[PDB]
Amino acid sequence: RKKISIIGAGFVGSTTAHWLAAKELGDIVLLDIVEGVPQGKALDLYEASPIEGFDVRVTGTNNYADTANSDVIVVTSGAPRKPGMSREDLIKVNADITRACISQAAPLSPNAVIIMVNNPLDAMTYLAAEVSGFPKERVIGQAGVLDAARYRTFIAMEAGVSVEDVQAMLMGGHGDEMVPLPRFSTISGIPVSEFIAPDRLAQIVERTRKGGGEIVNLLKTGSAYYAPAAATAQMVEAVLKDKKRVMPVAAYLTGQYGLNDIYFGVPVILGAGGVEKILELPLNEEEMALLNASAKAVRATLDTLKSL
Amino acid sequence: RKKISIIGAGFVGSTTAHWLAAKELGDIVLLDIVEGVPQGKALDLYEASPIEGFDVRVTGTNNYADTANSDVIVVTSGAPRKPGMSREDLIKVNADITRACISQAAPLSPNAVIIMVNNPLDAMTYLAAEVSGFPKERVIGQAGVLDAARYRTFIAMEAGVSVEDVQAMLMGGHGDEMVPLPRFSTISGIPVSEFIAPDRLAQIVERTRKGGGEIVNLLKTGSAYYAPAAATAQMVEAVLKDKKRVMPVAAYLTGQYGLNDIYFGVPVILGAGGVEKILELPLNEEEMALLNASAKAVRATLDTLKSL
Amino acid sequence: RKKISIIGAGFVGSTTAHWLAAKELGDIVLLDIVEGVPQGKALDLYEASPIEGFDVRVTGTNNYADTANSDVIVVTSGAPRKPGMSREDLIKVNADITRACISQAAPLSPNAVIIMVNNPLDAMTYLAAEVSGFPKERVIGQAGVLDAARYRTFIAMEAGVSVEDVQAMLMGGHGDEMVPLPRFSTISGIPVSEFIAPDRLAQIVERTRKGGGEIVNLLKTGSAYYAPAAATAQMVEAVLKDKKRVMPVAAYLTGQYGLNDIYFGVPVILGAGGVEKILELPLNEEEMALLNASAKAVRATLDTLKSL
Amino acid sequence: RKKISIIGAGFVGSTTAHWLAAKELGDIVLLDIVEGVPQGKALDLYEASPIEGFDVRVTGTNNYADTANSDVIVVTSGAPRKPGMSREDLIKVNADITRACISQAAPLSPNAVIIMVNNPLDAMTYLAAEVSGFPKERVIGQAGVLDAARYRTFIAMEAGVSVEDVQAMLMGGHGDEMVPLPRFSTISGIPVSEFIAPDRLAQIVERTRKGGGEIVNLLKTGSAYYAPAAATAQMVEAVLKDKKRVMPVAAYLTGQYGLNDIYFGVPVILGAGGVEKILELPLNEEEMALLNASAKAVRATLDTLKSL
Ligand SMILES: NC(=O)c1ccc[n+]([C@@H]2O[C@H](COP(=O)([O-])OP(=O)(O)OC[C@H]3O[C@@H](n4cnc5c(N)ncnc54)[C@H](O)[C@@H]3O)[C@@H](O)[C@H]2O)c1
Ligand SMILES: NC(=O)c1ccc[n+]([C@@H]2O[C@H](COP(=O)([O-])OP(=O)(O)OC[C@H]3O[C@@H](n4cnc5c(N)ncnc54)[C@H](O)[C@@H]3O)[C@@H](O)[C@H]2O)c1
Ligand SMILES: NC(=O)c1ccc[n+]([C@@H]2O[C@H](COP(=O)([O-])OP(=O)(O)OC[C@H]3O[C@@H](n4cnc5c(N)ncnc54)[C@H](O)[C@@H]3O)[C@@H](O)[C@H]2O)c1
Ligand SMILES: NC(=O)c1ccc[n+]([C@@H]2O[C@H](COP(=O)([O-])OP(=O)(O)OC[C@H]3O[C@@H](n4cnc5c(N)ncnc54)[C@H](O)[C@@H]3O)[C@@H](O)[C@H]2O)c1
Ligand SMILES: O=C(O)/C=C\C(=O)O
Ligand SMILES: O=C(O)/C=C\C(=O)O
Ligand SMILES: O=C(O)/C=C\C(=O)O
Ligand SMILES: O=C(O)/C=C\C(=O)O
Repeated sequence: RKKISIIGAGFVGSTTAHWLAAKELGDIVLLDIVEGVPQGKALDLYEASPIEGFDVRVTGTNNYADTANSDVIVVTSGAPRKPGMSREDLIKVNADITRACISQAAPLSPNAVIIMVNNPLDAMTYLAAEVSGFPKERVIGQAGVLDAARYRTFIAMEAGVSVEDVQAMLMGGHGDEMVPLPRFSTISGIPVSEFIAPDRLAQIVERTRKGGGEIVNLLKTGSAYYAPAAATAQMVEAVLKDKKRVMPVAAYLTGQYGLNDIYFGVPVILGAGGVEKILELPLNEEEMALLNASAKAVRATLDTLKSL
Repeated sequence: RKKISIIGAGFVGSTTAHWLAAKELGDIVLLDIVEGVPQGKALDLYEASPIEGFDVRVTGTNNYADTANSDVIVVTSGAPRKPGMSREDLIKVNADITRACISQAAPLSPNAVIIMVNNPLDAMTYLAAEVSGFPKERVIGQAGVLDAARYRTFIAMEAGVSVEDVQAMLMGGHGDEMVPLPRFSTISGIPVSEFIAPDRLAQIVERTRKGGGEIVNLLKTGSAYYAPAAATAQMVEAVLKDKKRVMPVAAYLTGQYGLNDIYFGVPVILGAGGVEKILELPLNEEEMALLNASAKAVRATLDTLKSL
Repeated sequence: RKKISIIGAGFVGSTTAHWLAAKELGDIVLLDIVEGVPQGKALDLYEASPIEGFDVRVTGTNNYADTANSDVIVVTSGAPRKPGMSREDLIKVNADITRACISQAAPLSPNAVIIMVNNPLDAMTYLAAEVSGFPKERVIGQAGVLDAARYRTFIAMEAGVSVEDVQAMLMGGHGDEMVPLPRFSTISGIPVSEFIAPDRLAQIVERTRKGGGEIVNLLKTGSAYYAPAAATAQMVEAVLKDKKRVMPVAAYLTGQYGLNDIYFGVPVILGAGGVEKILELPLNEEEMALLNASAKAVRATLDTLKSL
Repeated sequence: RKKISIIGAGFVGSTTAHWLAAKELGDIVLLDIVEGVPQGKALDLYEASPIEGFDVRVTGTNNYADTANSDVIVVTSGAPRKPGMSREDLIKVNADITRACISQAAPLSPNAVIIMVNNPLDAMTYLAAEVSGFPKERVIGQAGVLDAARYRTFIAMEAGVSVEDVQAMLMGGHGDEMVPLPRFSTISGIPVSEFIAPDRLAQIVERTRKGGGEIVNLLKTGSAYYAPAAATAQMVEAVLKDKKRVMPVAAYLTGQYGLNDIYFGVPVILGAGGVEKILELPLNEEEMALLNASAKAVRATLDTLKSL
């Protein structure tokens, strides 16, 4: 069977194990720094297997040796934000955690595809690629799938249609300057502008950018995990099943969109080899302007990163 | 449980029972004019239930009384074409069969949504609405979902991407003058023209229009059933689960696109109440020209219909 | 669509919503007394729908009016236990909570099947039946499905076989005195005693009885929720899809197994009408002695309850 | 991705592809000797993928070279029987077909697990093992899963319970002499004898034995394929996902049940390595007498085979 290791067994990591288990994609290893917690969550989920009918070994551990030879490594060990904070405010604590986790896991699974989740996403993904030394196509960050999912959900709710018929591309860094692309969003191939008024669509674009913060303010003691885990699981599935999915993920740019040496949310074809192709869309002046402002925000986090 | 009756237990009807059973949407009644055949197919499929794990009663019958109080009626009793024929060539034989089936089933399930499949689709759907006297929104024809699925498949194959990320709208009568709409087709919200060259996309549009005939010429003894059944099942699912799907189905027009008193392949929101809304797309001159040529072909079949 | 209301949006409640949404069984209403929490978890789960592909309306609320006319009501509002604590220790606190919830929800959904989860399970289910005034067969408690799932997981691990081929019955109150039944345990119809030696099987039985405590000790801050939620969801599903599942649940007894006027873990047929029939197994002397011991335990908590 | 080759694109073969595609287990290659037929069914099934949402490459062919390096090979190229005919009557025709297929496919996929379906099952599986020269544990026949499924369906119908809670073992050759085992039949761990009276259970056992004939008489033009295909697919799945399923299949015996040098229906653990272990049930006098009768039947066909 395929092997998937999830580093960090908190809200997002455990929920990610849940989505993956139900899919019977492969055996799962939940690792954490806290003793007992990952073992308990993995056993609890494993005990659900006879009810749901999936044959997947789910095991909790505190030892990186158990993650050896994984096909995919998911990183969800970062600290989450609380109300009033930005994802960037977590960069110091999480840079340390990320370096720690990647330095230990990466060497044990040299052929794995690493999927970063820790925030600030784009910067943490860059760090992981550096600490691991893995081919850039095998180190990606999850962010766009979740952001576009929030957008797609708001459209479905607004238009009163099935979430199964809404598609949307969203680019940029996983933050406030995120760039949802209405012009690149459709319902069964039909432009969303044909279903929703411009002013209303504008409010949806804004709600999408502040979507993470909306949940943080509701939960008050933590951030989102159901959709984030689903998004991560979808990317894991893309790799394990070599589905060649077209989705936005933080990938390493070498000139696309006029950007070099940076991890940025861009449309890619994701498969068994990780990022198999970075797509270069014909954005207009307004879109490019928003994208550049996003690339600037991301570069800003990378500059903070290098000063740590 | 919900009840679904499938009139005509041949290739498309039985395959449709298969797709539906696996979804555990409701009990299924397979009716046919031939004795034994529907009973055998329904029992064979029912015996697969312990293996797959679905609890759905699947029963074969030769008596319309068994289809009483169905939530959805699927009609697949028409004769299929052989190599060298057009769907229109079946209108005489199938007009009789359709009238026969609808006159018997419709009265027994007054609250059902009828989904026609018999070819020529648009004309047979018009006939069914007339013979049944049901509210027009509850009498629809399956055709666009299948046509757009063939198109979406060719795009996925051509672009080398996941079929899960391809969306496409296709309009018109279910025939040679069918109108696939490249401008209304995307991959994760991105126009298909960004993935495929115009000349290649043109060949795909053509293959889509002649897609049914392609299979007929390969099988030689019959026509397609796997995709047609999937398409039909998806529409059944849309109604039973009130999913508000946006898909192209033959619906009754009263002025949309400048067309009145005709069943034509158009984009609709499909739910528990059947067609809950007919969408009017801003087609350009070239598209409207193709659509009108299609509306003309359909009107031609309706004129043949009235002379029977 | 069917409507499911979950009272108590904590670990089990929210996780049950997750399992339920993935099955697209109906719209879900997550209610809690803490403001924002349910709204946040519901929105988060909702935003995952475009990724997973399920059309389910998940709404969080602090108002019981929103639960009106539900097909099923799940009660997961009770306080969980902390390490070194027995489920019975929660009786006073959870009796007040359970009473408050049932009294506000029952009147608004008179035709609903109530599934209790709050511990001590058996006594809370009884309290629910008494507060709702509902037909006894429409007020049941989840416990046996979870306990049996743990038991099945253990034997699957021990024997090295698929969890899909392991079934087992388990009876009694949800506590240390529960009674797993090895004699009524099989692997593809074959007695488990053929796969696991008596000594090891005895250990598995003991682990099952202490299974809940095992998780609480590992997590230290709370109790299990992945399997507990999957169990609750399988019961909700049995009801909504009228599957006629044969499973152990807490049902009201009037003489079965020689027990009367008590909610106790017994095998039943679960369907749209709730408990449609209580099965009466031919237990031997060994098993009955265990069952009677468990009954005395449940009776004791019932005595504590009636005296609160 | 995993690769599955189906030799014989008829009713069972094509239907197996359908069940397999829906599970997204791997790419499927449908091979047939008749030109166009496999290509047509494959394309048709492929065109259904955008509707169902599975990324599976289904290719039809008339060239064995395309089956090279498959993980699993399904053999469904045998001629089916017509009413008033026994499965044994197909031995000469199907021996030539089976021989021709195996000799061309085996060499190209030396690491594959071969699953025989052609009737007479037991004798064809033996012939396959002898022609391929493969390890006996990697050449098995489908029969018991189907027979047991029918038996389980009947008891589910009779008892009025979910097909998900019914398990049963069945042994022996795939024919009139097959041996269902009521003693090794349970409903959620409870003996079926507790649900169905002896007289009725005896009728169910008889129906199971004649189950295949029942379908052939109803269809008149061919034999079953929905359950047969689901059975074959569950076995393919057990192998590809290394599930360790406990199921009856035709395996090579070297003394188990006192039988040697014969492929016979026995319970096994099925996983990535094929038959990983043959279970030896403690059968009583009644059961062994039946098993020995069945063994003599299979041996007889084996005698006919070796003398062809
Ligand atoms: N779209 C996205 O990219 C996205 C979405 C949601 C959350 N996130 C981010 O993901 C991270 C996880 O969020 P969460 O809510 O699951 O948090 P959490 O606090 O629930 O879980 C993090 C887990 O990591 C563990 N941990 C800490 N240091 C570790 C180390 N060195 N090694 C192994 N495990 C360690 C903790 O003990 C904890 O169980 C946060 O940084 C959050 O902001 C990103
Ligand atoms: N996209 C579409 O709309 C679409 C796709 C595929 C096929 N079709 C059409 O659907 C029909 C069915 O195709 P098929 O391949 O399943 O054909 P088929 O010949 O396999 O099956 C038709 C079944 O109808 C039964 N039948 C005939 N008269 C009947 C009557 N009066 N009452 C009840 N049953 C009766 C037959 O006995 C037969 O079993 C054809 O007309 C075909 O062209 C439409
Ligand atoms: N029967 C079983 O098999 C089983 C399995 C697991 C847990 N349980 C029990 O289920 C209960 C819930 O466990 P948990 O881990 O989810 O706990 P939790 O503390 O995470 O969640 C309980 C939720 O109830 C809410 N709540 C409290 N009073 C309320 C009221 N009056 N109305 C509405 N909501 C209210 C809280 O605010 C909280 O969100 C516990 O009593 C636990 O012991 C039973
Ligand atoms: N073991 C079971 O439980 C079970 C269940 C059902 C059917 N069967 C048996 O399975 C076989 C297939 O049944 P069916 O209903 O699908 O039959 P079918 O006639 O529909 O299909 C057989 C296919 O094999 C093809 N074929 C013939 N010779 C070939 C060769 N040399 N190479 C490649 N393809 C070749 C045919 O052209 C045809 O498409 C029969 O022998 C039947 O008795 C076994
Ligand atoms: O807002 C957060 O902190 C986490 C969810 C996200 O990254 O969108
Ligand atoms: O071509 C046919 O006759 C049937 C398939 C379709 O209607 O596309
Ligand atoms: O032990 C607990 O408190 C919860 C899980 C269970 O009831 O098994
Ligand atoms: O009876 C037949 O020929 C095929 C079905 C089976 O083998 O059961």
